[PDB]
Amino acid sequence: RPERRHTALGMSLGGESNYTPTYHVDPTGAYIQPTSYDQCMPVKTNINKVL
Amino acid sequence: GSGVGISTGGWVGGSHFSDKYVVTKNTRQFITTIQNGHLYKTEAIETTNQSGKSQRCVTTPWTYFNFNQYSCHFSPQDWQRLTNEYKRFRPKAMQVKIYNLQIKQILSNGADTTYNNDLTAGVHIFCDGEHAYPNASHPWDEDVMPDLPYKTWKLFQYGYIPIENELADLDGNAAGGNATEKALLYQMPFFLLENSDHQVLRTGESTEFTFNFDCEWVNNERAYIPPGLMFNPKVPTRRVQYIRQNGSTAASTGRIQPYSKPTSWMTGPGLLSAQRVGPQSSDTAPFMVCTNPEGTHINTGAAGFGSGFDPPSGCLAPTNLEYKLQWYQTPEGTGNNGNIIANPSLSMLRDQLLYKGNQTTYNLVGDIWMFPNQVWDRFPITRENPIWCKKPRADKHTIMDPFDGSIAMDHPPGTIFIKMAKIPVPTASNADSYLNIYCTGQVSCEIVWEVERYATKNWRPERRHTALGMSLGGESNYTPTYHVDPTGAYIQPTSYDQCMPVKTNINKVL
Amino acid sequence: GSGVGISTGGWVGGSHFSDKYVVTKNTRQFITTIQNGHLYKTEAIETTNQSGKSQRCVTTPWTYFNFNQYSCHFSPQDWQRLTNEYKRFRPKAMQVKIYNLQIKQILSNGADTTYNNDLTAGVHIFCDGEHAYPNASHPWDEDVMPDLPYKTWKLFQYGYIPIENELADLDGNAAGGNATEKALLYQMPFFLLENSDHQVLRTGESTEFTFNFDCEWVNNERAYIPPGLMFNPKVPTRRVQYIRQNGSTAASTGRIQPYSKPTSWMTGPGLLSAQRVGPQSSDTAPFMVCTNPEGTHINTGAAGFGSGFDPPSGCLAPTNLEYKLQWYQTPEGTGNNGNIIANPSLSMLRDQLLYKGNQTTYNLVGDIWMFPNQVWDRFPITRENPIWCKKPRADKHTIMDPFDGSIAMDHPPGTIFIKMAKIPVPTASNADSYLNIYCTGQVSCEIVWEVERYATKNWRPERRHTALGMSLGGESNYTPTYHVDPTGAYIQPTSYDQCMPVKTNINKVL
Amino acid sequence: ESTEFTFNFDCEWVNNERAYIPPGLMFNPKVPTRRVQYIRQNGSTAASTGRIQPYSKPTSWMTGPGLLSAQRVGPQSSDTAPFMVCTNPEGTHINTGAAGFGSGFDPPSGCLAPTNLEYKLQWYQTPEGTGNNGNIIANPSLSMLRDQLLYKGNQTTYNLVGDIWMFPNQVWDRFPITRENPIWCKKPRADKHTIMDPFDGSIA
Amino acid sequence: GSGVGISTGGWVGGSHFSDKYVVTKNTRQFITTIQNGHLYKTEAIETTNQSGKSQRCVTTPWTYFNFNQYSCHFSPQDWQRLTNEYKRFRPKAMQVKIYNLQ
Repeated sequence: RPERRHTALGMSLGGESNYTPTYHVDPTGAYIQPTSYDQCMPVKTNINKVL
Repeated sequence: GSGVGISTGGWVGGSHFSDKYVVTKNTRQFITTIQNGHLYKTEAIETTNQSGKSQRCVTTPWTYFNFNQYSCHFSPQDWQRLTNEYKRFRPKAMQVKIYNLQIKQILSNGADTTYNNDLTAGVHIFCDGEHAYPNASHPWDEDVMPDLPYKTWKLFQYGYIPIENELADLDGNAAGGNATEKALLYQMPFFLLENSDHQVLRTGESTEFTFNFDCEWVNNERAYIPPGLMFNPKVPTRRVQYIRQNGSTAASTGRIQPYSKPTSWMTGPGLLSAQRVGPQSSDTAPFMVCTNPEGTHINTGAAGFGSGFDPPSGCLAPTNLEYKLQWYQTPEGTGNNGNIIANPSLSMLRDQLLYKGNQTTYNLVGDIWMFPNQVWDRFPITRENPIWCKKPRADKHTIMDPFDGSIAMDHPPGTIFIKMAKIPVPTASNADSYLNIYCTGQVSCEIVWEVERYATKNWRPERRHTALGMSLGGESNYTPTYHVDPTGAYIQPTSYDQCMPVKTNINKVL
Repeated sequence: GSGVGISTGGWVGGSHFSDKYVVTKNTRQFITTIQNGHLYKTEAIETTNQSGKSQRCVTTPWTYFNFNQYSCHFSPQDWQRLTNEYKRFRPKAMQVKIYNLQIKQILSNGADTTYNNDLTAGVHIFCDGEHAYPNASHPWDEDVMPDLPYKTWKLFQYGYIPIENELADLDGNAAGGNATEKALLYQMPFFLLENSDHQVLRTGESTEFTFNFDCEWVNNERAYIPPGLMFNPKVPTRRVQYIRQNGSTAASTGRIQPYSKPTSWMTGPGLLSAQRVGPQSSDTAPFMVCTNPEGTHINTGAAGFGSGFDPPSGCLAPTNLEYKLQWYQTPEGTGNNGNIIANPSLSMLRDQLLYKGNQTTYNLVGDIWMFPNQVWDRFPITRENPIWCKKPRADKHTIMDPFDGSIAMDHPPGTIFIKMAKIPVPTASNADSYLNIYCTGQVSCEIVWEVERYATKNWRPERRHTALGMSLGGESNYTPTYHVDPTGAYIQPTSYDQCMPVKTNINKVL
Repeated sequence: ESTEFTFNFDCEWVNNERAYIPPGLMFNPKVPTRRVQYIRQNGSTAASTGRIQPYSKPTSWMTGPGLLSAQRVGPQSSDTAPFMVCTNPEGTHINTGAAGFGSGFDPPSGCLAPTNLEYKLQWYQTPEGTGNNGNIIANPSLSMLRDQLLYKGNQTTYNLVGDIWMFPNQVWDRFPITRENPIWCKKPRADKHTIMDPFDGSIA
Repeated sequence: GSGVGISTGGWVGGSHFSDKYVVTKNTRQFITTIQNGHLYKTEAIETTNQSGKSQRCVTTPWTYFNFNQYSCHFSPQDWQRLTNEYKRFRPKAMQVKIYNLQ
């Protein structure tokens, strides 16, 4: 089967007027921080390992 | 050693990913049977006959191996890893083996039937790599190798269309006498697979065929902006835009604005004008590619003669559902059940449009042809798409982009034909009775795929094909896509995104 | 030569004892059949449903060879001689051969069935030594190789648990919408044994697999005293014992008595607190090891999610029968019939206790965890115990002592999978009918065991496993243990001591 | 002028692979088991001996250690952690007690399921971040070697074991580190130490 | 040559992914200032003093480079590609350069 992967679709908009994605720069120049643990792209999620 | 009781080859499968190469091995269990009672026949293929659409094919005894689709060679895991980790891929080489043959006799007394292994019966196996016979494979056929390695592969009969029927219709009239119409029949080619030399194999024997591709790449990288935005909106431009007088407003000369600069690039070709026709029975496509030499007689007209060209819009935005490419996952699929519709891959070289402005406003250009400075991306193939298409042999041809996405090769992989060697039976009549047998065996296709890994200076994350992009199915609906129902049924993807298309994930600077 | 009519291998068996090595050879006659009609299926495993305990497994067509148990490799004579004459032993190397295959077709007309040998049918054989597929073998299964070399070995179907069911339960609610619960399903692995390459064998052919262990020893030597008595009661001690004031009695400082010196060593870990739960149907173990990630929905709770950890008391004295390890000799065994309960081996590193004193008296510490200076002996394995256990792949793990006694190996012997190659049958429908066959053959496991002989300065005799330690059984009850009933039934040991455990006979100075 | 410094690590791997099932389900539910489950008499119901069911086999593996018993204390100002690791040699004087002396050990639950938000690891992306603004809470990675629990059954039912210590046959995965986690941690210089898993996920 | 007016080193950055190795390069512009007026001091660190929690630290003039976090070394792209394509990773070697001082 397919496996889970960290995807940019796992991101949210932010900044002023809220059209800037995560990890991107606000019109003021501010860098949009991830708002959730999954936008931080943790390990031990994607790849499967037979026990 | 060799003989009955010594297996000819083992089972191969899996995939080995590298940086330069991907080697996908597969093995299936196939069954082929006596077709047409060992006869060649040319019969008319008739629909409900509500319209005069008809076809004529010559059906052989032969059956054939169709390896053309991605679903066969890649598992959903192998595909996901392919389209996530690699910007482009093509098939270096292909190796097919047919081994572990078993020819068994079918003994039927009343209802119950028994199976006895004769061991002296052979099978004919013929690979056409020169394409001297008409091609069996055609894109989007259901004859293709199965997805699941443990399913049996039932081969399909080989046939071909000797002539275009309505051209040969004989309908004519008393006034014309259809002389040019008979001339088409008089030269109507008839191909026997027995002309060529081919191998006859018994149970102990096997065979092997190797093919070497040379073809174009399949590019997995996405365009984030249209080629029209390839400029810098901060820098002013030197160009002038003169607008002629419109009504009251006077003609104005002025510098083009910095934020909208002129593009040197234009929309990839496609045709939105036409619409589908008629009932599901007749050929419905919006455009009909047909041949109508002078003097022949066509009574039905329209789609009776000619084959429909679909999808008509190559790069253009599929305004309507008619234009969107669509298929079924399973041959059991009926209307709206199990159908998958192509959706935007969100690649800006894909789903283009072109607007012709008048003085007051802009209007959609229905059909656009090849024009210089057109750039576009080929259809975002999924895992269920055909791999290749056979390019016709013709003097002249334009750029080859099949709008289904398949690669047009002038020498695709040869079609491997196989049939039961006819075992005659004594009969006092002319009834030319034969012995009823079938052959099952193990075919293994092993392809070497040439891949090249992406590299990017992009800071941000990129889209990837994820299993979270799947839906539940089956009975009680707790089984995911690409997984097996409690009954044993394999859960098919219900959406284009579950088919994991290319040209979605990886970004490419225009 | 090779072919039908030439046996591939002969029968091997017996044991050759040496000082350094013991080589135990065994050969059995196995039979495997078509499983699931050549399908993969994921179905719910449902109990009486008095409790919400449920399971979901994906059942394959494959069957497998389980060699894990001592009873298979050693006869009662070979075991007695092993445990009497040797202080420790481990499996150097293992060699499995599968030969003399016979694939026969099952012809059933009405009630009576006939068996015809086709000779062209193969079998798939696959050994997983990398453990890429889920492990088939689990300790204490009934699927293991038979004890008696003349009994037929019927293999069991291979299946595995793709997901924890209650985590995937779909139960949820209207408020939560079970998003994290679908996420577990969306990534639920699905393994096909057809992915990997494997061998296909006909009657003339055979195959062979070798394995090389590296693992810990199994120590047969007994502790005559606890590590707490490792002192000399005649010599005075320098230490002081201060006892705080208790009630009226004043605080007393004084030298510790010579006969009871302080021990630097503590009780091996174990858990006596928990007790078993519920009916025999549900999972009853005293402790439940479970996983409950946030956001998932569990309606049943308790043992519905999670697997029970038993025996809970690793080294501790089994206060109650619940804690004692227990099994059945024969799959026909029902409650109290043919069950064997583990008894004390009278090893003083085994069956330890720990008492927490207050001022007035001492009280039993219910559950003790890993603590420094803990020394203990592993479970005194008998001849019916599993040899090995598969250690999970995990970042961190503590000391590995399975309380069943088995050895935890991170790469145990590979599981050999075998199945009937599917022989398809022609059918006018989609009914995908197949030909009904089975395969019997001869498998021979030959293991090289690394042994080392004891030496002692003890003057006295030591305990040894003796045939006088047996009981009569069978009809008329004149047949001993490990012997054959007049009907032909093999008399099973009725007690733990007739199973000849280790860590009983030989003494080891602490 | 400039300068240059080179360092050579030798350390443990950071494993990115997920466990799809708990180690307790490592069996085959179709194959029967040889084991017996004896249940002592409970109330009226008599003691029953019987074969363990095929679908639930005993596991040889146990829950990774962690501590759920403690709870956080006091105002945000003082050290709030649920457990306090402190040193109090004899003869010294401590007036304040409690968390005044000692440093808090958090997150207390290493592998265990974070029953409450207090136990979940949490941080801020930006130093401008105040309460609930810009804070990120660790969530389940859906790895079955992670977020384990252990239930102690009595005769009638099962109950959660609050705090579990190192015990043999414990297997677990380290914290699912994100991109914002520290890479390493400095292991103290000490005579004895147990297994090193920092519950923040960093490498010691 | 060397001296004022000759830059000591250039800017490095990016990442090169391989099968065995990943080399993540980074360069930053740092600023350090006089701390404590060039003094060592041991002062009590006092909170609101609602509770008796207190701390004592000796503060140096020195400042230091902290490289410890993954966010520093990997971009979100380099991280995504790391965690999607690789089952395990560890830091072989580290090389720090301090140049172009002003």
